Amino acid sequence: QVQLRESGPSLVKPSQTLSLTCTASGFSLSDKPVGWVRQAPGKPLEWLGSIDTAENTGYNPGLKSRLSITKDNSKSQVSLSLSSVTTEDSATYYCATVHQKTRKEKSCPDGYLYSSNTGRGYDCGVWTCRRVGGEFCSATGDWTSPSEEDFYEFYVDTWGQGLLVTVSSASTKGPSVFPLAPSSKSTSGGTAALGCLVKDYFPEPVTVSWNSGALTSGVHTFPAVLQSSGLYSLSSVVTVPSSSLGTQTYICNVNHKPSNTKVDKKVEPKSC
Amino acid sequence: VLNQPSSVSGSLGQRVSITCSGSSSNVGNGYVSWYQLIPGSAPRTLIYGDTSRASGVPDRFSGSRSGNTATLTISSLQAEDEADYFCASAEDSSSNAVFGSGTTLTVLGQPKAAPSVTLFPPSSEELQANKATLVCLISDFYPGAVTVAWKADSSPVKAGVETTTPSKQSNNKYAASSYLSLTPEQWKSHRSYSCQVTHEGSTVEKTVAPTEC
Repeated sequence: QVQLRESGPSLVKPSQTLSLTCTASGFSLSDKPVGWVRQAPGKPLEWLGSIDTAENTGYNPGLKSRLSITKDNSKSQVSLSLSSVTTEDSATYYCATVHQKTRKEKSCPDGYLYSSNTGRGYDCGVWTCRRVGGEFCSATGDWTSPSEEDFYEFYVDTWGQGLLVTVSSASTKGPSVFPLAPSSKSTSGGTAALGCLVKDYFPEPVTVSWNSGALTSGVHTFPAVLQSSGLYSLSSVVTVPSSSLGTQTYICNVNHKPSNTKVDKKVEPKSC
Repeated sequence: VLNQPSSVSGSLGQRVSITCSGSSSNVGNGYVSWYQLIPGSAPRTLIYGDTSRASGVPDRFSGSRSGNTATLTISSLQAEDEADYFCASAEDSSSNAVFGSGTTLTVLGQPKAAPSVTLFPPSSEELQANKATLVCLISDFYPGAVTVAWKADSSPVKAGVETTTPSKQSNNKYAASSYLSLTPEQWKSHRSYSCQVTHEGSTVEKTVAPTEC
């Protein structure tokens, strides 16, 4: 199966050169062309560049003076470099297999078709663009010569997972995980909601699971808020049976890869 | 950038269309692609070559092109189709891709639901760290438009409030969260704090008190 995994820093200082690596799986880089696409917060998808089987590279024009893309077929990797980054370069970056193909075809205008026969079927001999319905072989308004045209084919085949890159002069900060334990008045009948508050981390993302992924019923990791301090805060909640509170232990597994941090916080019940 | 509608809406089981307008040098060249972006998942290629269905894509998705305007048509609109949709085309080169401005698709007809609101007071650990955060989680509601207000005792409080934008859960209902950041002294002074969630005219208010545990 074809997979592409992005790797690199989650945080880059302004003016530095963001460098990312794409590990390919399930195909040879000497077979499929590989390109990069990014999306900024609230912005549309933006093309970056691509490298083909013949090592020829093609970039977004507006960014060409800052982009460099290289390939290693042996290590099966594709590297992207974007220089002089700013906060506008904070985005999600994907690598992907792309289809690119130029078609040096011949073309006739609209209402004309490549033929050697009039509308009635009289054989003119020579092949050329003839007007549909026309009855003369050499009348001025009944033929024209084929014009050579290039038709470009592009699309994105299989997408990678996507790496969130944040450009900022602020430094990394690990999260602080606090419990959100349900009191006796907080329950909802046979079920209760309990969670984890992941406070003050930078940069994004943070993912939260429950009981090492074994507890999936009702799990929802909320979006993060950006506080005025520049740090993020996040909450995760899970629905558990109210009868099990005090018996079954519940632990939230917070992961913050930008700081290489993993926190397993045990949410113990409130005594009220 | 290929002009797309900013946001469109359709009904379940119905048919919806999304336009993609450009010029003679891109969409006019005759090779438009369509991609579906679901919040969380990776981008998914839906259509290539104006009309060709991508591998694994259901027949409900269709692609067409008229002149400088491509169109993605989704028939039998399902609930899992709520996503952003982008068009793309080459331009004067097979390596110079231009994408569209994107269209957010909203699926209508799903059942309405009043929000379940849970208000967590500051944990003992956080208070021991000289911090206080009131957390207000809002789950299982539709449509996805709520408004949160905070009450200190019975007066309205606005400073230190941070609220997320509603986002869909795994059960396809919307969820949101609100935070009130207080110093332990502020948490101890007033007698109670309240989170008011307004959804379709209804107002569900939860309340926590520092006198309790």
